[PDB]
Amino acid sequence: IVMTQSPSSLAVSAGEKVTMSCKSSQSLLNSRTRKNYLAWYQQKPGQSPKLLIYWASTRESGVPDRFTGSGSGTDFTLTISSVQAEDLAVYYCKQSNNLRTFGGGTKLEIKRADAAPTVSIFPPSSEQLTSGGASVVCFLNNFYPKDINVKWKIDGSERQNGVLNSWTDQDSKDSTYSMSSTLTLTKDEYERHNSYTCEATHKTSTSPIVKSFNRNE
Amino acid sequence: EVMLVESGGGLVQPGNSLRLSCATSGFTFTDYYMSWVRQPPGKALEWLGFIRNKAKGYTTEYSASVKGRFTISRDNSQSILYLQMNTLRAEDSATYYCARDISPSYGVYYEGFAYWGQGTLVTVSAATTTAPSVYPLVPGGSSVTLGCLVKGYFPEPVTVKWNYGALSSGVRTVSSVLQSGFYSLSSLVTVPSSTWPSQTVICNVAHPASKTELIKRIEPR
Ligand SMILES: N[C@@H]1[C@@H](O)[C@H](OP(=O)(O)O)[C@@H](CO[C@]2(C(=O)O)C[C@@H](O[C@]3(C(=O)O)C[C@@H](O)[C@@H](O)[C@@H]([C@H](O)CO)O3)[C@@H](O)[C@@H]([C@H](O)CO)O2)O[C@H]1O
Ligand SMILES: [Mg+2]
Repeated sequence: IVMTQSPSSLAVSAGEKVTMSCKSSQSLLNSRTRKNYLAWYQQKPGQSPKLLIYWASTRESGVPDRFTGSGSGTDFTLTISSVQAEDLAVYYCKQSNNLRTFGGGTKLEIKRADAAPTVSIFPPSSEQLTSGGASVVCFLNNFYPKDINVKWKIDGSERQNGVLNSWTDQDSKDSTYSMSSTLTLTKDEYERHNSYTCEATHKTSTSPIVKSFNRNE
Repeated sequence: EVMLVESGGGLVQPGNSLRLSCATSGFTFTDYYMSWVRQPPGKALEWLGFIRNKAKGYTTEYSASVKGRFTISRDNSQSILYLQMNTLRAEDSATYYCARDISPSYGVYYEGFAYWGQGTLVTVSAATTTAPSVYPLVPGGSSVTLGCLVKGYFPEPVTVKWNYGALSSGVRTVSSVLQSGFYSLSSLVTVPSSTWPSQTVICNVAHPASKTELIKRIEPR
């Protein structure tokens, strides 16, 4: 049996209603038991899937009644009356009438008020320099939306090679993002210059937030 | 307390085989079907197959994609489920879960996986297993942000804990990036400037692949 979910992902503000669809190539209604063999699983980042709904509409022990499973045959829907910060997760449907098949899943993301990041810069550590390494890290903390830009400057000149960016998942508490921009150098490249600047540009402002440090310190 | 614990994950060379085990307890093992589920990084869950309960004679079934390549079995005396993975390729790189399936023959019966294991990551690569280097992130206000830069490890994953798990608030761990065959990531925590360096701040970086843990005390400059 072929399972398909929709949407692939969507974002709604806290307190809003939400709807996800699950479709199967064959009917999941078992004429013998007269139940639909379809379950809904919740999977938060870095965690194992948790059972929420089974038999299409029965809520598992402990699951809040904000979650409601509906549908029959080949058409099914998971509904969240009011979504909150805990709901950050991917939702999978699973047929179990003929073996088992998981859907593609629906990633639920949360919209929230825009927030400016708190920007910190970190000069290379002594132990890394000792091994001939030189990583410069610029950390942008608790911002929204996710899209955000960092310009690296060395002694006034922009730098693009040796830079890597990485975001956290949407925070489970306040739904914000954080990201690090690392400039990786050799101990010798690093010691050829003094001024190290990272500039964070976010929708919250025209003027970029700037953090700097001099290697002569 | 029902418990499922997968084991045996790690690095496996392309073409080779691997056997995963799923230790269980807290329930009548032989009463339950047992299923294996895998999930490639950033991808959807995939049911691989199951083995039925004692009443059904422990008969096995597998998804179309793994037929003749993955095998399931169970030690009913030790309540341990197994997964035999043969001739692995990079597409097999994923997190592998064991889940308690149905028990239609005795007790409460309902369609759904009530319990899962924490899962174990399997990654198929010809690369080298190398433990990570852990470097401190410290400033050059009322609060201070510290962190730990983790570089040059393979394969995934690494877990980072602060003060051995006692420091859990204000922690931010960014996704890992792959460059030149090696992964890196940074975990940071924000604390009141009155807490550090007046008190102790440490990060514990665990790299399951090399069975290696690293502690890194955050000292002032
Ligand atoms: N078409 C027959 C039915 O007549 C018969 O029901 P009955 O005893 O009330 O007359 C079912 C019996 O169902 C079971 C049982 O012991 O109740 C359970 C079946 O379970 C699985 C399976 O093992 O493959 C797993 C389950 O999650 C679900 O997938 C069902 C599937 O929908 C059933 O069609 O299958 C299974 O173990 C069966 C045996 O195959 C019986 O032959 O017994 O069986 C139908 O074939
Ligand atoms: Mg069979």
